[PDB]
Amino acid sequence: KRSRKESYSIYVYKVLKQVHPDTGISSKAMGIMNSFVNDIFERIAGEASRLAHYNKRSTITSREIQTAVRLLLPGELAKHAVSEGTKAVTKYTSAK
Amino acid sequence: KRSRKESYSIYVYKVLKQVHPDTGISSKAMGIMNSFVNDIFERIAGEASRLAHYNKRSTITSREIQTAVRLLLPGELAKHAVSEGTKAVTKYTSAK
Amino acid sequence: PHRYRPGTVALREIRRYQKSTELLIRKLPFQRLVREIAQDFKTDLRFQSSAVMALQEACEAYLVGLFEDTNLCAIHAKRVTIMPKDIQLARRIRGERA
Amino acid sequence: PHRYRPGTVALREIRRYQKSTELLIRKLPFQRLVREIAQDFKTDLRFQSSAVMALQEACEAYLVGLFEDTNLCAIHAKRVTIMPKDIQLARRIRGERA
Amino acid sequence: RAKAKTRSSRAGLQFPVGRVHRLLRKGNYSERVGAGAPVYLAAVLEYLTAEILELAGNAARDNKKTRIIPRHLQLAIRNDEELNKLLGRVTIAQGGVLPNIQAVLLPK
Amino acid sequence: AKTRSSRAGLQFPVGRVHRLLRKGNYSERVGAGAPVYLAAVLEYLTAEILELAGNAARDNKKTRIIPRHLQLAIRNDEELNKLLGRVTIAQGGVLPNIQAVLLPK
Amino acid sequence: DNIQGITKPAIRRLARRGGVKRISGLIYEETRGVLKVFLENVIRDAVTYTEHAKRKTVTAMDVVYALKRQGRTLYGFGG
Amino acid sequence: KRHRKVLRDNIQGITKPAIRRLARRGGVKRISGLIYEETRGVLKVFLENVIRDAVTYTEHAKRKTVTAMDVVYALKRQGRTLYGFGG
Repeated sequence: KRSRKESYSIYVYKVLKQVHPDTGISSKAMGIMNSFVNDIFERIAGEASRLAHYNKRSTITSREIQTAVRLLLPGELAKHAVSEGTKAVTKYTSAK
Repeated sequence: KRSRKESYSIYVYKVLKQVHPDTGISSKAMGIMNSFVNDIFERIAGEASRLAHYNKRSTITSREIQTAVRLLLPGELAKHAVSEGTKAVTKYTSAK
Repeated sequence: PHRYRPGTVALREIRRYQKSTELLIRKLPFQRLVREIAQDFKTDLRFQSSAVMALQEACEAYLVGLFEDTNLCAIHAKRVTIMPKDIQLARRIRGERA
Repeated sequence: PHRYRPGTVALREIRRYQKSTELLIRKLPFQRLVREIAQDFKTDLRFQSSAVMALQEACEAYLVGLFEDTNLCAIHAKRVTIMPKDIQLARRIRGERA
Repeated sequence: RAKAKTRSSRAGLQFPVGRVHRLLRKGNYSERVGAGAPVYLAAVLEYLTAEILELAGNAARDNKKTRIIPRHLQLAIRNDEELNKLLGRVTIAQGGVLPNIQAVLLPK
Repeated sequence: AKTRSSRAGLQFPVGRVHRLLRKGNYSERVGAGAPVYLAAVLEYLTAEILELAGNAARDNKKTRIIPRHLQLAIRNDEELNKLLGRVTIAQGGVLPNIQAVLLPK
Repeated sequence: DNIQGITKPAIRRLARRGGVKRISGLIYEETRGVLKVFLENVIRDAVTYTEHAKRKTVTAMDVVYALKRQGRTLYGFGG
Repeated sequence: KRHRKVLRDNIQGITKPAIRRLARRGGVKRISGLIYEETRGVLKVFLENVIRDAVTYTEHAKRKTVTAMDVVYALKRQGRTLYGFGG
């Protein structure tokens, strides 16, 4: 029964097994990782939220997300984060 | 004809005349009184927003505005801030 | 009759505790200090273990980095021994105290 | 002929400026330094004067404060003379640099 | 019909409760806003406004001035322990800084 | 067998995100692009930390990542440190560092 | 007063992790004062969350949520 | 447009006498020589960071003109909240 409390910890495991298939992860370590996803999700989301509000827009799009990502990550991380973010929506729009 | 720009200034004046009848205020200072109201709205509103969302609620009430006020204001300021809010809720409620 | 000179143990202790991650404050005391402090806000409160452990993780962090900035304030004043005036400055610049 | 001992005007200048609020950097140069820096990010940019005024207000204020912490870091090392190492400390502690 | 009485007037406030209510609903704070919230808030905002204007106004008289100005605010705020805590990362345009010259920088 | 996420080439759950975006008092309306992009950024960052800590854990001869490894990964990395500046990692410890002035000879 | 329970040597170990080599004996009291203020300022906020949820048990999140208001953000207790 | 839009090296327009005054406001008495060129750097770095974000908000709204408010937002992002230019 219990609560049914969501996390990201399967998605962390997937990505882990991609970059380090034969390595795994202690539960604190995982909880650290989970905290970190939620942190930056909230960080970006807020900025995006604000970007819109500032520009009288109702709708947070992939645009706001990019502006916000530029503003929140340092340049080199930011270059790549945009790269992947761009790449994924491209690959999702050419999908179905 | 220029489209309208809302401002707390007239309410700043009404309170000013309540407090120091024979004192007025420079444009630039009113600009600082606006930035100030606006700042502290965004804080109190935010903390309440967070408070509800932390407690799985859809409704910010006067109860969130209060818990937020206790968190954001320091000591003797927040006391007065509550009592003054308390009064003002209780007045509205009884004057329907 | 073998006697490490002053500062050559301290140095080993530095190397040791930097390497390690375990909490440096004894757990029962810390936890008493928590309930003590909490008392003065609300009586007969209960603490999830992990709330207390979350809290200790953060005190210990808070402190260790303050000691980092204290040490610099020592050295910037041509010293090796950290002093109350070195913490005081570290907090005054940080913007904690006034 | 009349000459004021070294510092007697420093103190006077301090008193002079603290009492005032007027922006201390010469406005046009500042304006040029803005656009010059904004070019690194985007060319053919126009600026609302009020923007450049916000950007100046913000810079002096920042710096005025950095000097306060620098002035403490000098005094903390038994000096009266702010040096670059005083600034760098203040900023490290403030967590501007690492 | 009943003749319009503002929510501000029913709550004994000067700050618009109505406006506030709308700004809350609009600003992506929550799905639903109690009728309480904007009163209580509008109050706290009226309170904090009144505290600063009481003090700034004093600092205007102190400089023999009929009008409060950025500096008068900065003085009022920075010399008030709590306000100063509350505005400890806020830069007041054209407000300058408190007279303060360190002890050891004074002469002999 | 396509999943919104798998159309976007992501482990990170595009569906989940797009809900958390509507439900989180961010904006009225949420673009269908946003939660792909956002998810995609989170995956990249999550992946960068894991590769770095993976190596920290191998380097110190471990099959399992621990807080320390993540701390090392982040603190020893000019940019990640900057991103996670005001962020305490529980059980992470600090980077071995003794100020030169204190050493002997 | 459990504040004394925070032993001189627990303050020493902490300082050692911070790169410190020699400690003024005055510091162990100075440190304590600071650690108390830090806790106060954290726990005050934490237990305002406690009381707002109409609880009599302070949770991790209460703490974590407090540490965040204080810009003392904490990973790995439910963030 | 393209005509007469290229800047010089304007960081030197931050004159020694002007830096001195800022330090005066900051309650400073005696000032090492080395200070003034350090300050210039610090200032540079400040403006770079504040401006970049300010401009990012400009670019996002698709303006060619930086605003009051862009600066203000950017300063707030950087924890350097500014009162009395809107917001």
